[PDB]
Amino acid sequence: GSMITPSCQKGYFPCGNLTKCLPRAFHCDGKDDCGNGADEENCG
Ligand SMILES: [Ca+2]
Repeated sequence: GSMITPSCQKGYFPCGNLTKCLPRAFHCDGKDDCGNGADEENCG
């Protein structure tokens, strides 16, 4: 049993597993926003 949850609010979202939070505009901007390989998703 493993039910992990995020640690961010509003349009912002947690950097996958990291403790970083990206803006809502991150949604398909043009390039990486996090740097770990998580925010890249949600854009193909
Ligand atoms: Ca991105």
